[PDB]
Amino acid sequence: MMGMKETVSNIVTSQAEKGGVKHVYYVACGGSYAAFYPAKAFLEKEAKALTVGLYNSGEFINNPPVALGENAVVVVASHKGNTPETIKAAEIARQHGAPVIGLTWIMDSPLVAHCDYVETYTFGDGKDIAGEKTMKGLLSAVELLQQTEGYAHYDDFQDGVSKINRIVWRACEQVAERAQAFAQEYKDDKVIYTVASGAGYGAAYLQSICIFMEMQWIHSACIHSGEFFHGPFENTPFFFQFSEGNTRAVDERALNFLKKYGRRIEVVDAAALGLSTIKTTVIDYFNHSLFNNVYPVYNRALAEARYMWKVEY
Amino acid sequence: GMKETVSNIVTSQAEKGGVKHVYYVACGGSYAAFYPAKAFLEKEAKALTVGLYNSGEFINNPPVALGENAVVVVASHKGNTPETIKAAEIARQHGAPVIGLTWIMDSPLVAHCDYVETYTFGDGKDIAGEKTMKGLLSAVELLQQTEGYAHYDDFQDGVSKINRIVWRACEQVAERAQAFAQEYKDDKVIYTVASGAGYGAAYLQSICIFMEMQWIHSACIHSGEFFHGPFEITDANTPFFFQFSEGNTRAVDERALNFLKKYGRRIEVVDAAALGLSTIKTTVIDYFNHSLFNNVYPVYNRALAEAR
Repeated sequence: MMGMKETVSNIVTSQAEKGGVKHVYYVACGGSYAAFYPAKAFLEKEAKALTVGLYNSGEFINNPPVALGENAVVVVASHKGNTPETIKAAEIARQHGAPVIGLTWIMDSPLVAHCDYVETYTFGDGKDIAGEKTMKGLLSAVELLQQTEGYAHYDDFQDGVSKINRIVWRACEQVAERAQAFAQEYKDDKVIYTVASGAGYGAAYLQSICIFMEMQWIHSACIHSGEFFHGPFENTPFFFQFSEGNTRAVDERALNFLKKYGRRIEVVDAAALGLSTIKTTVIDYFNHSLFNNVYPVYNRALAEARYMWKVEY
Repeated sequence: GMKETVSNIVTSQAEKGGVKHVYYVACGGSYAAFYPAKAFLEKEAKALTVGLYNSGEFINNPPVALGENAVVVVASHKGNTPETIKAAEIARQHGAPVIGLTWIMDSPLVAHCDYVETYTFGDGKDIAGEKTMKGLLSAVELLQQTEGYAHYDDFQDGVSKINRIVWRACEQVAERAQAFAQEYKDDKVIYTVASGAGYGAAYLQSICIFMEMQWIHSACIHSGEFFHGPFEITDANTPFFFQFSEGNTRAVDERALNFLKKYGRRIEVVDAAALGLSTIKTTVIDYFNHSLFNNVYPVYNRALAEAR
């Protein structure tokens, strides 16, 4: 909704006399780091005069970019608003004169004292996807772009935000039966690989981790689809995220390659889960929200079918 | 010279609005070889953008900034990788000058680029001129010849020292690598740990342990991401190959190393500080971790293949 739009115009206004916004930095740890992958992929694809950088909090605070200053905006995210590195990150940005936006569920958290602006997001079961953390990240990018250089697909993006909640809740319904089978076939497999490309790749990275948290044997690789174009194919099975949008052809090629070597593949296809009502101008950017919110159906069924590391959302 | 190549590009593009975007595009080994170039531009540049792309992702979803104000650096060892050739074609179609990096000067790749730079390869190679260092030199020249780079001479000092550093280092670790090869011949997986500009070296060493061991392709673990659990500490008792870097991310590495010791894990520590990297000035030392680690691992990996 209207929070991000207003935050960003505040920033645009405030920095206009100092040469404007030229750099965006997404800084987080844990699951928040993966969840900003769509925003980076957006600005890399769509911007001509905005740099984007995606940083682990620890990297950021020990090795801040030279361009960190009054022409930069820093978006940080911490679920509980208590992540020391992320807090320092916000601190270091303010010391350099960069406006900071914080994403948190907790408005009273220590993080809030170190951000010029705070945006919150929906969370938990039956959340409205349109306002989820990943979507606020992306909306920061789309507004920063819209309000500095213009974004030709702004309306199509809002259309997409208006459709994604219903798409996602219907899709969780649609995969319940299949989720059952899935957990039958895979409950004994010790390791599983995930495969993805494009703006949704972060969601497959997180799925890799949910798996390791379940198996507790070896942290799986998350493999980029583009590694399955050519032989040689260098019995672990594959959880395949089949994207909609401009990297669908990369994924299709990879799936065909995996089929040819007779591998075991669980395919989750955005095209078959209702994502295709979102226009092709912007659909790239909604794979994450889809996959990230459908993989729980599969994970719960995997857990029902047979070291406690508390993850950072 | 990468210097003359970049000079020629800055010349040709000045009328078109100049160079504002750098794209590194490759697959596999080549992709991770460009990680330091990415880290360098992200750290040091104020005007230039930098993007590191898998070839198949680049040709299927090219950025709208691909254009007359972009320079594309592709790399293909043999110069035949179709996706990498396609990437060069797509860039040329958009008016982006292309620099090709290849070992084979006639290869097909050369025909699809505006400029071709080669690098040293194989046993007995000069590290100053290897693939990663040519990647980095493209970035240092692109920065220096558009915006100015404050530490250009310190970097060139660095380049003049790195070869001797690596050769000495590889002789220095030879004994310990023998030992190590005993203790580790019976583990189908070992993890790698790293951070900062030389993280690509750890990614490549993960591929090389998958190459040698072949059981499971295991995570390359960004040092930062242990205190944001889960942490890869389970019954499997997977050992750790630890890259202890010098420069701005040494502190992140040290904190990761301490963590693993608290879980009494089995850790082979390769420390840049004990391998002589510190003659390079601290202003540029971050960018030479990769060339050190990428070239010391073979000593260990060769002695693993030995005791097997």
